[PDB]
Amino acid sequence: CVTLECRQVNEEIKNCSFNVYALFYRLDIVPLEEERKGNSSKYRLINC
Amino acid sequence: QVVFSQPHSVSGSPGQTVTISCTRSSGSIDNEYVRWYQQRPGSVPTIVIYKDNQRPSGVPDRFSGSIDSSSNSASLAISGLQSEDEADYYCQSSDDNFNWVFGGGTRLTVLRQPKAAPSVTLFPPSSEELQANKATLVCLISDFYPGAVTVAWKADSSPVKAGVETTTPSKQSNNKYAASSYLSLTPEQWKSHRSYSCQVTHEGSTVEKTVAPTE
Amino acid sequence: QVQLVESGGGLAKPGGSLRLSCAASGITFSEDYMHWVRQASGKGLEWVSRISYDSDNTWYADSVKGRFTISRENAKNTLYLQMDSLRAEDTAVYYCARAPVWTGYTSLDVWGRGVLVTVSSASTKGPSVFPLAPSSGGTAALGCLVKDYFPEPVTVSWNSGALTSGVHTFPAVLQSSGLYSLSSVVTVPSSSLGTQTYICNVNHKPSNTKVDKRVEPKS
Ligand SMILES: *[C@@H]1O[C@H](CO)[C@@H](O)[C@H](O)[C@H]1NC(C)=O
Ligand SMILES: *[C@@H]1O[C@H](CO)[C@@H](O)[C@H](O)[C@H]1NC(C)=O
Repeated sequence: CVTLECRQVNEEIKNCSFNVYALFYRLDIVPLEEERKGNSSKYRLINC
Repeated sequence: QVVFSQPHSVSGSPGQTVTISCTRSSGSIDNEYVRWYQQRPGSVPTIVIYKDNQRPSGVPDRFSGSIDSSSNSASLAISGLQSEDEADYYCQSSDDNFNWVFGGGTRLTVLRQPKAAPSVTLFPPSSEELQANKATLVCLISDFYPGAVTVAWKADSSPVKAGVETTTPSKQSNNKYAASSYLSLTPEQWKSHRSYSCQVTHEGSTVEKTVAPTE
Repeated sequence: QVQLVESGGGLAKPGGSLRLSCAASGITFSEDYMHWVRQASGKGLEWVSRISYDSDNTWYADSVKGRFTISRENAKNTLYLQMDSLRAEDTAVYYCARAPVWTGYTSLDVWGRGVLVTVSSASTKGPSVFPLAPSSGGTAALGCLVKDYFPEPVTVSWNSGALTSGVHTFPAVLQSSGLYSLSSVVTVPSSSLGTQTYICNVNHKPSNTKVDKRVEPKS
């Protein structure tokens, strides 16, 4: 599965980069680590 | 280390709005999410608020969280106070090393009975205990409301701040509060003063009882 | 639902070592961050440690770093806390808790029932029981002082349980000696004295001690 690095934008949407920045709905990604206020964290897609 | 400081106690009447603050001692409150937990008597904590102001499903809308950057603080507001809201509340965040940290906690009282001043009974050391070469003065404090008191011991007129142990007020069967305090002495200490006093302060008023070695 | 049941812990001496275990029911353990939180009697929650679902990342409170080690075994839905170099200030109820994906691993939604850990140099010892003799409302107070026992708990009843009105048994104090004391009081009618007898029944199971003490007015 590809890992995303996502953060709050400048439903809920996250600003994510792959592996160049795309906006994903929070419902379509799954945190891989604690989500952070004002910081990025890693996610995977809900399909994978 | 960082401290998240909360008021020790908050009180309100049913239907009122109460607020519980959480002040971060160092760094910025906005560096990390603030969470709030409720711990009712004898039960495990549950989430009230996470991610600063989000409520899990099932948490009533009368709970809300906010952040105030200018005071480096977070706040939990409870509107329409209900009896079941009587609980301890803890904020929670994390520090510069990414360790989680709880606030000191706040005991929330929902005021629901008449104000009652404490009844104080001071027991001198028993004959049996003195024959065992020990001496304990026992100050029992009962039937008061709200459930907060401070206790002060005196030998004659002078404060005694050694050998004192005091319990936190707990509920009686009749739903009033009680507390106890102990002054441990030597038999010679006991016999060498004209009197001892337990002084109990409740809501600004002081109740005093005195015993004297000359039974 | 997910339920967390702690086991292990118990009593140990300063410098000793204990292991806590937590068994999780349900289906989410392999994706959950798992935490330990402790709470001393009458004190606030203190966060201890957490471990990622894949065991690759762990964190520890400054107060326990270097002395505690958190670990997990996902195939058995079990969380561990290895507690070495124990200190008296580690005495507390320890809770297993889950930080699940739905919170973003940010909050503890499910908590265990807790397991007590007591760190003390004191040896098992039964209490001495002393009477607290009674002196408008026609109301007097009498009681029993239960001094210098270890470990907790002690139980007190009055007149073998027949007397319950006005009865209050206080929580224990922990003295510098390392030993506990408590008292039990009962408020009675001033008229009952002389005709009615009052006995406090004290039980300290850890020491196999049972004491019945008659509390008589004094003079
Ligand atoms: C998302 O992040 C990229 C990189 O910082 C930035 O160029 C873009 O404007 C951002 N968009 C939003 C909506 O935050
Ligand atoms: C983000 O992470 C950095 C480094 O981990 C930390 O210093 C900071 O407080 C965090 N929060 C914000 C808002 O940057």
